[PDB]
Amino acid sequence: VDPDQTLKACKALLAHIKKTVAETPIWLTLTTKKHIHDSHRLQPGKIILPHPLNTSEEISVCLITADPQRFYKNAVADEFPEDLRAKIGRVIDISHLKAKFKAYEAQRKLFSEHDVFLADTRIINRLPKALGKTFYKTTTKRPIPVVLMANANARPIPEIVAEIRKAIGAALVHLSPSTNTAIKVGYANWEPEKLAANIETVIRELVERFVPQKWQNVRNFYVKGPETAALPIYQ
Amino acid sequence: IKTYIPKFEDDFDPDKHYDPNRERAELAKLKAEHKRERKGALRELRKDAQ
Amino acid sequence: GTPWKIFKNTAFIKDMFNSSLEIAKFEGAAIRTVSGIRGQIKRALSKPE
Amino acid sequence: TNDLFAVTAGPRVEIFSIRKREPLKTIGRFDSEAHCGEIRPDGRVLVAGEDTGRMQVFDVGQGTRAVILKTWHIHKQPVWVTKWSPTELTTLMSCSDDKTVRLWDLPSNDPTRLFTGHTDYVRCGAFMPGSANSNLLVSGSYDETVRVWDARAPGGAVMTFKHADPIEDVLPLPSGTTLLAASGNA
Amino acid sequence: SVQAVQVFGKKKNATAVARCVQGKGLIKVNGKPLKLFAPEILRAKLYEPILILGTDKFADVDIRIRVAGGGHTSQVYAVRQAIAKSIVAYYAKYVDEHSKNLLKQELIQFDRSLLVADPRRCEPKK
Amino acid sequence: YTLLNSDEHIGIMRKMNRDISDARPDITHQCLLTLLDSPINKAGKLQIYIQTAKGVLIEVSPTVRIPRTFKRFAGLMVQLLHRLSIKG
Amino acid sequence: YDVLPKEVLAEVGSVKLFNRWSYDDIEIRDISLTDYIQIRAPVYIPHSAGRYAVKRFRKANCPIIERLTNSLMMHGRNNGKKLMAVRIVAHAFE
Amino acid sequence: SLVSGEKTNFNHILRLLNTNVDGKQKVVYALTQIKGVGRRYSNLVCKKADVDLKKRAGELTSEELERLVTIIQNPLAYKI
RNA sequence: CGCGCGCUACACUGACAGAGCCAGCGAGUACUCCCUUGGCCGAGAGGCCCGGGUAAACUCUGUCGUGCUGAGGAAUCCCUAGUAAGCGCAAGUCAUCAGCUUGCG
Repeated sequence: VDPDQTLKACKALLAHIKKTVAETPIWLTLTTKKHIHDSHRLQPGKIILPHPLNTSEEISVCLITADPQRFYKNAVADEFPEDLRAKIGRVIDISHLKAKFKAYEAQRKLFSEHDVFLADTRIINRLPKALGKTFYKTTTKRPIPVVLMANANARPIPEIVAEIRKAIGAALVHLSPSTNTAIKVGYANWEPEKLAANIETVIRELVERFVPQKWQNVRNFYVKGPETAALPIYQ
Repeated sequence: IKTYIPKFEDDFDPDKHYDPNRERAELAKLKAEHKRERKGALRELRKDAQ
Repeated sequence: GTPWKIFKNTAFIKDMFNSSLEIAKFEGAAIRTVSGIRGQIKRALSKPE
Repeated sequence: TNDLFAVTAGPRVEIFSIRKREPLKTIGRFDSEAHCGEIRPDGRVLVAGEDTGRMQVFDVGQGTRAVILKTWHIHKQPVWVTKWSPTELTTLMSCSDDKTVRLWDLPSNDPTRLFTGHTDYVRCGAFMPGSANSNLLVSGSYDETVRVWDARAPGGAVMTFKHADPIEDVLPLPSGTTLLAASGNA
Repeated sequence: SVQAVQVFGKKKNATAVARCVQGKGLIKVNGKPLKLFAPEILRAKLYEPILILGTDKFADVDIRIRVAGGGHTSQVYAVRQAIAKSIVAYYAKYVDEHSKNLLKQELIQFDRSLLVADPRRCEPKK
Repeated sequence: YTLLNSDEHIGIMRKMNRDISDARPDITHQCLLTLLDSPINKAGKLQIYIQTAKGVLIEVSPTVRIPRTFKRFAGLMVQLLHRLSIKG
Repeated sequence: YDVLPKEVLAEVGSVKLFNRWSYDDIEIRDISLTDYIQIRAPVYIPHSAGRYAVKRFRKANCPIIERLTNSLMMHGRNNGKKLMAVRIVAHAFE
Repeated sequence: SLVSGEKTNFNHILRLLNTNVDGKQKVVYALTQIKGVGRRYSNLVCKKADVDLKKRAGELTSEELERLVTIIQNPLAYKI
């Protein structure tokens, strides 16, 4: 697959969107040809983008840890003041989440409060039934994996902050048992060269990491906007 | 003492709502008459069913 | 029609009538399942018309 | 033994710790000023008189506690000092801006005794420490007078000393016999 | 071979097992200490049997309590009943009956509900 | 809807033969006018209640200035007796 | 000590209300109310689950701070709450 | 007999953009008094201008007062 | 249109942020809140993907301070111990009951 087709298609698509003011996400729709069965392939992943997805001007992260919440809150009070303490408004363990936040109004207030979410890989299995469907199933604001894994068994704190810096702007990947998925690459206010770079590295990482029996199982990637038509890419 | 003026309607009756805006008063009157007619229709239909 | 919420016996049934006037006409009627379960229309439901 | 001392500056007092020397609590309930932040010999209760004339007495714990016990608004003109009695726990004194010093008791809503006789601002005063000097009060004014009163007879001053300068500070000596009046350049 | 006494305690729906063995003097409720498990004002309800009997009686025993059910108040009353009945039953079995009778007399003179749970039946004025 | 006075209901109460002198709201009106214009009300040391024959007990705020005319006063008193309050 | 904090182990000597206030020297000034103001059996906190409303004059035996607490929980929104009332009594006595 | 009362005149009514009445309350409770300004909005204004929440209104210099009157005109020029 | 019976709103018994800690009844291969803008694979009917509309309470610690941000008249009725009152959780049993009913703590 050559990226010149992606560049001409995404330029035509931005012209199609235009002809604040845009503020629409652009994604590519993955199709595969065989059903997906492995529950370890059904795990949500992240793809680190070369141009990060988030603006990081005023957005607030929420960080969901597992075992002692006081240890992780003291690490947040310890480590890094420039980028991290302005963003990390809450550190919630999964026990405190399942305790305090079971109500529809409470999880609606949390979803309206915070801007983007991060969780640990031992918790995102638990999270679609801890956090509500109005948090999880509806929109893109849903937790991204951050590997806080080696008194809690935790990775060392500079690697923790490096992982959170990598994972704030990363692109979330959900897989589904069906054969069609879609994955966001950016917005419509961006430049199409950056868009085509994001689509290229997402194609590389999506196939060669997540879709099993990789380029055998691949089907068409159709670049799409919110309400527009889809443009081909590797039929 | 800073005295104040008692707000009251001169020709008072309990049988009439008081509202400045005729649009809002008329919309509330139409909603009340629609509820009354719907309840009367449901009562007549239920007695005919029994 | 189609069931909407199903309790032990009383089920709420959705895609059959259009208004509470029509339900009040067909109050007490012998409703039936495809399976063979008999039943009776009891009361119109307020919030979904 | 305790680890509390209070410094008032502007519209708030700030109870400091002795060991840590940090501002342990900052109390800014006052409307306008706070002219002496004086805590009781028990060490749980702070009195402070404002610039609007009220004095507020409020409990502080070891931590962040500012629960208001009583408020008096009888002076109606500023109160510059308000001091606890060194022996009794509920008796306190007040030198206000007008002409008056006066004795209060904490349960009552009335000043228990009133002492007049000064002709200018009275702004410094203390009780007299001693076994024999149970109820004597000294206060100096801005009228260049130090007066010491018996609290048993609320007439005039028992003794009066006239200086040459506006009298800024007063302290008795712990033997109870002698007294230092700080007035001007001497 | 080991000296061990298991005693139950009861309130509305809050029940407490207290196992009392020969020990150094600790009291644990749900694996946490007795000075931790309660609301902050009902710890004086928990410390009632210890302060009645004195600490010299509890110097030799180790009590482990589990509680389930009820609310905070019912669980606190169940814990204090399990504590009092537990030390009385240990002194029944493993030291003298005169000490058992002295402990029972002091606890009954303070409050009978430390030993005998009185359920609230329904019998109003018939 | 108007208060029961001796102005226009003199025929009704004289026909039904029950104490034409009793139904007088003008006493309450002139006395409440007196008390609201008095300087002890303007200083603020006056508090005024009305008890009617029906058992109705009305507190009148000192901060009110009543209608000085009996027609507006009767309409205001009817609205008070039916809505249990008069907002400013 | 079994498990006791320092304030309780300090005032381990006698029965003290809220672990701070003694019942030793308390004199009821009126002769008529010595029967009905019950300070004879001391209590630690007023929260005592006692059936003091079974029959007549049984409320003449419950301690007077429990009466003060149970009458503090008196309006429409303070009805069930007893820890609020014993906390109000503790703060008021301090 | 000469101590500087350069700060003791602070409990007076200050004037601002729209309201002519803004006395001493605090620094964030004084911002609520201006119409259209909220209780959660007033804390965002103070963290940009390096003014402390501990101070009152009237404890600010003639430079520090006007810094909150520019930033109340344009909330977009300072990032939000 | 009238009448009550429930439900809701109406501020010191306050709001915000934290920390900690408590139930009982409940398991029929059975349960799902709508309807839609687009696109995938669909000769056609559909299935997908992405958008739009185990408690409450309680306890402890801090941050701010009465600010359309106002607890119900005459009457009339009911109520004496786990009773009045507050609170949530669950079920929906051939009659009644989802605008709610009945349990349970």
